[PDB]
Amino acid sequence: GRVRTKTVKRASKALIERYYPKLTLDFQTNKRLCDEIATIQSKRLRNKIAGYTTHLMKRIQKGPVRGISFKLQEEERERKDQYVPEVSALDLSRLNVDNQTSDLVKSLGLKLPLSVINVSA
Amino acid sequence: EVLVLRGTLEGHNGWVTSLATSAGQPNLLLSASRDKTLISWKLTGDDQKFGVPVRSFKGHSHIVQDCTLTADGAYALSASWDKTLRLWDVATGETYQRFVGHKSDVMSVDIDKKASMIISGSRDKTIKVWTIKGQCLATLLGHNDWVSQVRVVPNEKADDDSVTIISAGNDKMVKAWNLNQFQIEADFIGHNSNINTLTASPDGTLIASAGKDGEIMLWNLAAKKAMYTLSAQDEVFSLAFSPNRYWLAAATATGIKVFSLDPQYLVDDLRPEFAGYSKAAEPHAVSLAWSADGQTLFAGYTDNVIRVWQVM
Amino acid sequence: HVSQVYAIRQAIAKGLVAYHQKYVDEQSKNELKKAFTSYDRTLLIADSRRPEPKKFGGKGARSRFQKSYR
Amino acid sequence: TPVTLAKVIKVLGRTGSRGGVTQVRVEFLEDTSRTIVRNVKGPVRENDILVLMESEREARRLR
Amino acid sequence: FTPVVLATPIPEEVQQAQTEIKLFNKWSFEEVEVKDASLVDYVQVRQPIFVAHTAGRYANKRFRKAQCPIIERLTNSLMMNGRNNGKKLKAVRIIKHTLDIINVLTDQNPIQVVVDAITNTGPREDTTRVGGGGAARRQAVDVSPLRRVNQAIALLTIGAREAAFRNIKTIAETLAEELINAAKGSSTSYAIKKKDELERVAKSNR
Amino acid sequence: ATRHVLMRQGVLGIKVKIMRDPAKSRTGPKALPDAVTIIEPKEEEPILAPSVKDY
RNA sequence: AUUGCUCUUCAACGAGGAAUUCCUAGUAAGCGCAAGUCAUCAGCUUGCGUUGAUUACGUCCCUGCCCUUUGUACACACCG
RNA sequence: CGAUAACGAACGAGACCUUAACCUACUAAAUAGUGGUGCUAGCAUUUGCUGGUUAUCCACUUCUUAGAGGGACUAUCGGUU
Ligand SMILES: [Mg+2]
Ligand SMILES: [Mg+2]
Ligand SMILES: [Mg+2]
Ligand SMILES: [Mg+2]
Ligand SMILES: [Mg+2]
Ligand SMILES: [Mg+2]
Repeated sequence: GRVRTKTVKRASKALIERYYPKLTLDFQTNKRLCDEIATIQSKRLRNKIAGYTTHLMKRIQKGPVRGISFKLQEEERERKDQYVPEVSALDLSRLNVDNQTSDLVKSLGLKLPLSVINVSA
Repeated sequence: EVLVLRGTLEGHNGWVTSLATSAGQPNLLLSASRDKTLISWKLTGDDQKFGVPVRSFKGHSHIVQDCTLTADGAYALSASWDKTLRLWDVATGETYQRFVGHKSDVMSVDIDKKASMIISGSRDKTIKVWTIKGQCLATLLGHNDWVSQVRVVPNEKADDDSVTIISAGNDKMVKAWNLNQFQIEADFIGHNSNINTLTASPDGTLIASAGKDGEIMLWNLAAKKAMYTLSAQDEVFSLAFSPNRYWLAAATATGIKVFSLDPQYLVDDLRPEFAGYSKAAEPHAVSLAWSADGQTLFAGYTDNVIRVWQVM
Repeated sequence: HVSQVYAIRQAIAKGLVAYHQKYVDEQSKNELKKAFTSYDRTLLIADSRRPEPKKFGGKGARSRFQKSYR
Repeated sequence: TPVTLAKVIKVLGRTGSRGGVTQVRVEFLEDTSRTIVRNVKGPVRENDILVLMESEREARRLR
Repeated sequence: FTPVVLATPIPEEVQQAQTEIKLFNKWSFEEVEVKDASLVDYVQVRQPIFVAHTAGRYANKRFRKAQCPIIERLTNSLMMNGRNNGKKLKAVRIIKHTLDIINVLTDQNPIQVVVDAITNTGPREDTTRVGGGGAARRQAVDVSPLRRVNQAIALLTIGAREAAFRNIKTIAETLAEELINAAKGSSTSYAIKKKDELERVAKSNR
Repeated sequence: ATRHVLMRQGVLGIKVKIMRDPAKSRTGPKALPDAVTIIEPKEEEPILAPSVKDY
């Protein structure tokens, strides 16, 4: 089995929180910039943290992965979220009601364009 | 004038990290790849199998990051991640001088116009300048993150003995260095991302630099002032100006967006067909090179093949 | 004896492919290499299977001597 | 004398008391679009071809 | 074919074998089409070998033995009953003599005799042990094509071994005759006799 | 370290184990094998205006 | 009869019942050598190479061990 | 991993250390080894073949050895959850 432990899976997600714009989808460049920017005592452990960090980035190209919260990522997700919908779904340019909605709005003291339909049991 | 895919070269097993050609032999092409070897190619013009390998250079223990060629094309220099440089003979292999003194990955190399001294940018945040015999004349500092690519500017004006270099690293700030007295001159501020590449035009007065942001950003080094910033809208790896036209090619992560700069339009948006690989990603070019005459555009991709593009 | 035979064949196959690498072009290298590597892969690559150390409690590396309960 | 050749399209899982027997779903080469569940004794992958000695039988599980 | 000479003289009959086809010690791997459509993809022919002793590593993954050549697997089952463990140069001599005997005794190709022999001695349906309580019960299940090839090689070689034991006949001439007897299919071959015996017990339990 | 104290009832064994701090080592490994520390990047503002300093 | 050598004498044993052990690739098995003990004595052990398979890439059926639920008048705890 | 009144860690597992496998990349070597050139032997005879030789000496590091390092992280692609 090749299931990674906490140390690999925990340091890598911490590393991505504060170094996401530097590092890439290539294990080699990844295994070089971690080697200066963090202290790992062994070469074998540096190779597994970088290898899982490369794996996590590819997951980040398609949607959000749980367990990371760095302020950048959600804000860019926040930015591309309007879609600027053509016309408001609530507005009918060309509204429908039951009888109880009709006497409700007559109780409120409002006059507004209404079409009454019976909604029966 | 429009680009069409003519053929492909297959000699490698790793990412073709750099291409280089020399004006003396338009049948030459030197390609450096991630399998720590270089291949020289005999450009035969054919419908299929356009260009054939003839010489392999082996001798670098870890990844060879780029290659440059001398003007006559007799000698080649290759910069590799094993903290060495190797000067090779294209005829007989049999490397003449091995340049050591960098303590980390060397990323880019460039020989002089007069083939006298040799600049080398590495990941140890230094730019070492070397003899043809192999001695590091200087160590050029002030550069916070590591250097990612260096090149020399082309002397086109008559009786300019002067040689100044350009450097780009991941500290988002590119520099100009006069190497006769070893000063720094220019600090082009303005990038917001890890700068992957930079290219001087054969005018010797323009420099385009481009990085992780997607801004292929343009500078006039004749006046030392910014010209404008183009937008490739994703991450970019290499740039090259055509030796004759007013043209610039750029290796985006989608494809090779190639730009005319005088009416400021991208011309083709060429994207080749791959017959597989569709789910994960299409493989993308990481290194492009024009010919001497500008007739052929070379591109090495990450699927370890080299695609060519022809003008009309 | 049979180990010496396999080391001989790998040495001459690699030696031929090394000769065409240095002197002859790279085209002759690849047709040479491909025909070798298609037929049998260990003509060029050494077999990585190494001896496994012996462990106390058995004659071999995996075998144990005999368990008896009564 | 009848035998039917049958191409395995989806291996289901291990059955039997010891675990040495696998449920597979086989498609007949001739008269396709007929599907059945059978027992296999040895190592099996998909796109293998069984020789069912008789086709009119279906096991589900071995208890 | 033109004979090339060089400073070390190389014998002419091995020199012919270089370009012409890369066939076996004496026999060709063409015209060696296996008949049954289940047992194909699990006998590995049409990639010819010169010698039946390949120091290959096939035991790592589950079905890599199906890429091992069928003449190699035949040799591998010969080095058994303990005293013969190891001794592969002993095995490939015997297989060479066995193939010579088959060719002399019937003119038809020896390895084609070997390939249809193992197709005959694959047991098609076989029984398994369900408990049932006290008295152990039988259930008839079907056999994998890989297991059928696996069983066939073992069934063939055990019969050669028990017949060439304590008997003037050498193991090579014994190994030929059951391989002939199975490939025609006779019920006088041990491998055929065992095969129908398993199927009758399976037929008893449906 | 291990000691045998000889009392009048019998021997009293005394074990002592001391874990020294890896940071104060000064000779060899300074940390445990699986200690990983990521250095905090110093955060700076985006420039949004291209300029050339000169000399 | 320490052990070694020569010659002679040349027994059981024709693959072993109920039972039962070890093992998933340079592994099992075959085959030797060195070292330890050692003045002498290896059919032993610790290692090392040499030659090198078949079968499987599963399961809880047997035997053990672990966990959950549950009952308890037990708690030196069912040998209660 | 996921569910989730739990979040975040510690010991043990893992990491670590030793060893075996790769390095025509570095540093080097009659206590390791080639190739030559001397001196010879035998056989041929063309321009070769195989040896012997310790004071012939000059260069070499592929193989041998161990220092420093590099390298694998299941990389890439496909499938299935
Ligand atoms: Mg006999
Ligand atoms: Mg039993
Ligand atoms: Mg033994
Ligand atoms: Mg009760
Ligand atoms: Mg009580
Ligand atoms: Mg699959």
